[PDB]
Amino acid sequence: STGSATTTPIDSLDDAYITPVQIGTPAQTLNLDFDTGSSDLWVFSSETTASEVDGQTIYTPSKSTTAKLLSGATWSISYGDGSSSSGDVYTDTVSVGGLTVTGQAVESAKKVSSSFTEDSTIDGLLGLAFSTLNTVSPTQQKTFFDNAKASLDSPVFTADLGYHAPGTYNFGFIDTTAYTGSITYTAVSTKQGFWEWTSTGYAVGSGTFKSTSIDGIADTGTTLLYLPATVVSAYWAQVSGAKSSSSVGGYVFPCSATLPSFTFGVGSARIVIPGDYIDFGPISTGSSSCFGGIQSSAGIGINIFGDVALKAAFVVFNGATTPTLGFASK
Repeated sequence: STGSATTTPIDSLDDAYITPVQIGTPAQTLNLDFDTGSSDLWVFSSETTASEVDGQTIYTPSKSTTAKLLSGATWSISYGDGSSSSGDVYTDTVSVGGLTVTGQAVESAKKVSSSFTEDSTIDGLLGLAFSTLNTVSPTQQKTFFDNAKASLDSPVFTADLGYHAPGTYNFGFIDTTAYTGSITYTAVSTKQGFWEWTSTGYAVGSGTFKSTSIDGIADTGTTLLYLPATVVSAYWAQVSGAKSSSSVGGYVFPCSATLPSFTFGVGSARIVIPGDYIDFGPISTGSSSCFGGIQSSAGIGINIFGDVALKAAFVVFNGATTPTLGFASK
């Protein structure tokens, strides 16, 4: 079996992407944030504190003839940005782009943090990291991809995120018309539960390539690219007027600037992030200071290849027995 679904930026900065998911019988379609950095499928629902819902589409398990409560199950999750949610659990039928899993754990939110409430375009998350991160207790639950893996023509999904444009998540096949050249594959460590790999280096603009190992995670659920302070400083040093601002929480730059590109290594291969992709716009409506899309990871604990990086490539999340990651230019 295979599945294929379009994913669409939620705003003009590509802060996140939403993908339509069918839950229950008859289908209830919700637009979820596919996150390779987490492993919970959770949705706004009929059980969510009413004050904390503001425009999202909710899932009503009582309207779904295939929904069954997972007795005793609960869940609570906190994300790297400080947001958080929690609630109880149903199993129900879930389909993505024609691909159907029966008995998927659909985690129903009783509580969401303000940031989720304030984002009326994201009805929940569908996590695609490794199931060892799933927060359901006392019985940990499997991700959508884990549940579907056996039935897929190939045990893989791919991420083809667009720059200011829709893109695609494919399950179970490689679309050889979606990229150029060849796919470079690279080793993955699952020991922290993430799609964790090691980039071979970077270059700034037309600068010479610097070979150095950069351990990090491929994470569709993070907007920006978070790298070590040395790398990030070398980049922003090439933008006149750029500076790191504690008040704003990161590197900012003159909105009048033309940004240089950033290249990251995948083995012997090279992925180029156009400079335009690093511009996340005024820090406030009307401001002439713009927020940078490459930021330091020194206050994270981990380097994050978020959408700023992943959307410059076609990305194969290979869930074979030995997981690997593959990157191609497009």
